[PDB]
Amino acid sequence: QDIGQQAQEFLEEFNRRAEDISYESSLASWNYNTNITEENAKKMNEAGARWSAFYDTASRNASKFPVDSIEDDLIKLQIQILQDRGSSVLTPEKYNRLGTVLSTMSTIYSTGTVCKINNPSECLVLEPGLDAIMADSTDYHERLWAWEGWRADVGRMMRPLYEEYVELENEVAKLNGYSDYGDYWRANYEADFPKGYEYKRDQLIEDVEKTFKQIKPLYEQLHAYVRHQLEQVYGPELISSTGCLPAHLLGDMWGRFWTNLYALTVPYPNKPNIDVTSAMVEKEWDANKIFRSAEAFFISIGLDNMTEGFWRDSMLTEPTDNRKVVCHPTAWDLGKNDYRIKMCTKVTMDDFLTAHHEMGHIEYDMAYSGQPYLLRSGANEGFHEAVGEIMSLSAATPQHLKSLDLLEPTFQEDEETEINFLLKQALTIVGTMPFTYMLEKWRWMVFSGEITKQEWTKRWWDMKREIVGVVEPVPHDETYCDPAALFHVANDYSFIRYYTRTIYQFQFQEALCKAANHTGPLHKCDITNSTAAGDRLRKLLELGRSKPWTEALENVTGEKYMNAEPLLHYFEPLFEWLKKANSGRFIGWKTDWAPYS
Amino acid sequence: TQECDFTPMLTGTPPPIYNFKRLVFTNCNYNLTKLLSLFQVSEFSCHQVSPSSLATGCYSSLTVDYFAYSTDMSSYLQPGSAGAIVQFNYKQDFSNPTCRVLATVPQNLTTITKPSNYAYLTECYKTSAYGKNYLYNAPGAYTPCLSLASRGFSTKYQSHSDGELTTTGYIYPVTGNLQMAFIISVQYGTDTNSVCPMQ
Ligand SMILES: *[C@@H]1O[C@H](CO)[C@@H](O[C@@H]2O[C@H](CO)[C@@H](O)[C@H](O)[C@H]2NC(C)=O)[C@H](O)[C@H]1NC(C)=O
Ligand SMILES: *[C@@H]1O[C@H](CO)[C@@H](O[C@@H]2O[C@H](CO)[C@@H](O)[C@H](O)[C@H]2NC(C)=O)[C@H](O)[C@H]1NC(C)=O
Ligand SMILES: *[C@@H]1O[C@H](CO)[C@@H](O[C@@H]2O[C@H](CO)[C@@H](O)[C@H](O)[C@H]2NC(C)=O)[C@H](O)[C@H]1NC(C)=O
Ligand SMILES: *[C@@H]1O[C@H](CO)[C@@H](O[C@@H]2O[C@H](CO)[C@@H](O)[C@H](O)[C@H]2NC(C)=O)[C@H](O)[C@H]1NC(C)=O
Ligand SMILES: *[C@@H]1O[C@H](CO)[C@@H](O[C@@H]2O[C@H](CO)[C@@H](O)[C@H](O)[C@H]2NC(C)=O)[C@H](O)[C@H]1NC(C)=O
Ligand SMILES: *[C@@H]1O[C@H](CO)[C@@H](O)[C@H](O)[C@H]1NC(C)=O
Repeated sequence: QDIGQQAQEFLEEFNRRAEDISYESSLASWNYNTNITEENAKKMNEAGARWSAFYDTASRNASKFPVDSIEDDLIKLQIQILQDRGSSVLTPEKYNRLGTVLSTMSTIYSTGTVCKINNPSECLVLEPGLDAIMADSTDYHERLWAWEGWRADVGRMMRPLYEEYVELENEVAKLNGYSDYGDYWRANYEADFPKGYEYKRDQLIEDVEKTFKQIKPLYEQLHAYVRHQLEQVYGPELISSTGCLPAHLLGDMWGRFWTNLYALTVPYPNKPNIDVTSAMVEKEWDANKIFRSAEAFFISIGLDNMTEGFWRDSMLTEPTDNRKVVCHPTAWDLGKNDYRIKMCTKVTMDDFLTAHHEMGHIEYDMAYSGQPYLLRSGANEGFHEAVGEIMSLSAATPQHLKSLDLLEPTFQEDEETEINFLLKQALTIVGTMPFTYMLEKWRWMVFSGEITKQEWTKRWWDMKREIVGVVEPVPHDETYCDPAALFHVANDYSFIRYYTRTIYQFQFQEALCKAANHTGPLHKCDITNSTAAGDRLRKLLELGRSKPWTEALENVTGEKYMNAEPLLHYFEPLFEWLKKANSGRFIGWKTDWAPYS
Repeated sequence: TQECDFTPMLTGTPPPIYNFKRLVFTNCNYNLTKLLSLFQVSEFSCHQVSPSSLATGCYSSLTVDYFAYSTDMSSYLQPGSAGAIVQFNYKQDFSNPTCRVLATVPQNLTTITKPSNYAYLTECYKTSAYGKNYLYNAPGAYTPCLSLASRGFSTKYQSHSDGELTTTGYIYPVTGNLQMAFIISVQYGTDTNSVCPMQ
């Protein structure tokens, strides 16, 4: 019956019936996340357990048409998404074993305490107990106690549980046609569509390693200035001048973001940053003028207005009833034309540069709403947060803030306070690029069998001195599981979608600040009142997953691959300032000195 | 000649915006100051005609549409605001002299009864395997999903599929007094002008 036509019939019936079931299963979650109770907790589960049965029936139906006969494009791009079964390919008892392991690891990570040697009755949880010791303190031994305690308490319990999860998820991803569980995660970046826009799974491994060698003459200048500023605080006997940084002195439990080192490594500590929170609270900005002035931005660059029910259905402030909401900003797309934002807004310049983020999410969600059901997302996993973060880059410049009278009109842009801003940006952006590359490389190598079971703790600290440039303060052996002390490793989350979206939101901004006729440095660009840079952003937002990400990137930028040259064009004055400041210092490190010896 | 009485505008329940009722009058003596004295007029935005010289001209046809419409969403009926109103419910004709009134119906008007909710439509499309095919409105015409939406909406975003087409409603309750909307449009005659005012 001309198998493409049977696939067209099946996809038409699925698109008809899959809209009333996916709206109930999202309204039952909106009615829980803003009104946390027990009856809502029951309704959310009993309405989200019909959608999973319907979707699994759809997947078992769709695993009947062989995709080497369907000669269309959007009727072959949907059968291949519906044939991606997932964990439900296992035997009916190994699935319960996998659920047991994957829930036990999450509970072990969640209920994690460290009890001190002075008073053993006094114990501290991670949030909010240990992430004030490991974010405020400048004491060596206290930070070493917290770091070694968290590692020795949540690594020895998660080492024998991370060795069954590897064996089961190398079977889940082996009964689906992939080679290991690294390929099952890397196959979000695949494309075998029309011509010249083909991307293999195994090109991502070399594209990431090709982009990192461009961001590593700048990280070696950052990790020769941060090291000097730490030497000026802790002392020359604890921190060397040609070795790596010890791991616990990074302003974080895992050393992911270096943002808490800004109190120590600030270039000019007499010139303060711009803060309009006093000017917002002394001009009577409520929690609704923020969202109505973050909409005159999108209507000025050329995008859409919000809907009519968005203003009466959303939760734009924390309620004063007996509702106990969870205060964490999310932007919902519930289904049949309603878009809602949940956020507990207060008057600061941190809920002002989050209204633009959460509105850039639903301005993406409002644009691909003609695409069927499965083709409604970003082109890969890093596209949906790269367009939410090119709005916060232009909603914070000292010209967009000066056009709203949140700044004094006789401003002077204060030459030192652009290096004081670029360093605060760099400690967050370039500080995490070796970490999200090294952790994902270690995971891809232990999933495919390139790192055997007897050398996980050895190869982790062998790679953390060659990539990140961070040494360990305590000798570790093969009973620890130091990677599993992170949230995204214990809760089974992919982690390259934070590396391949710090690269996309400078390829986006270098194109949108070329279309808006901007002559100057890139870190003070402004897509405001510019419809030419909103008519080519709308060519990207319109697609969904109907086009592969290479073509959707060529339509905006002009080059269908990743590139780190716009990141180095953003951090261009900081690099020239750092090369003057690091005059006569050893750029780089030698991986042989250790603080324990 | 005779009276074009506005009795169907002043009785029953005014319908929602998609199912708007039309009251084209001809060959009578009219008095719009009789009509607009009964309401609390909140807007008189006109196009290619003036509100002072509308009430006494001689024309050939006189078209009045009316529906129940809250006056807080008065920025969605304006031209050049491509929302969910002018795309699916009602798109005003502009190639003719027209006006637009938004009233605030008083409680001393006892003959007009009150509905339970305001309502409009958020989408009206035609499903397939390649996605949604939207059916936008034509200027001055009803929506193509009219026979589908005439079953009643009970909750927000309740849809109604029938074969090809698929419409979707949205309701919200009425607070205070009732508010309507009158889209009055005329046409200048060429041979006989029978729509001349009451003097
Ligand atoms: C939060 O959820 C609770 C569920 O326990 C809601 O309580 C019920 O709400 C429905 C909604 O119409 C009422 O019909 C029931 O009579 C309520 N039952 C009880 C025991 O309260 C509660 O209303 C919700 N809160 C909000 C603000 O929506
Ligand atoms: C999966 O395919 C089966 C057919 O093998 C579908 O089952 C039919 O569903 C229709 C619904 O209108 C019934 O009228 C038929 O009697 C069913 N036939 C059988 C043999 O069960 C099923 O609906 C499909 N499911 C999805 C999600 O597409
Ligand atoms: C975007 O455009 C608007 C309108 O052209 C600018 O707002 C005007 O700015 C001038 C500056 O001299 C004021 O005199 C006007 O009163 C403003 N009008 C309004 C309606 O606000 C706005 O400054 C532009 N934004 C940027 C960043 O250039
Ligand atoms: C048209 O309807 C009005 C409704 O009030 C009639 O009443 C006159 O309205 C004007 C409005 O400014 C007043 O100045 C007059 O005092 C009103 N007159 C009376 C007797 O109430 C008006 O008479 C009607 N027009 C005709 C020609 O009958
Ligand atoms: C988005 O909403 C704004 C509401 O402020 C719309 O702006 C109005 O546009 C009309 C068009 O002629 C003007 O007559 C109004 O004066 C504008 N309002 C204000 C307060 O100035 C805007 O048109 C809407 N945009 C879209 C695409 O719907
Ligand atoms: C209706 O009119 C009478 C007399 O003019 C007045 O007393 C009464 O208050 C009016 N009703 C309302 C609701 O204002």
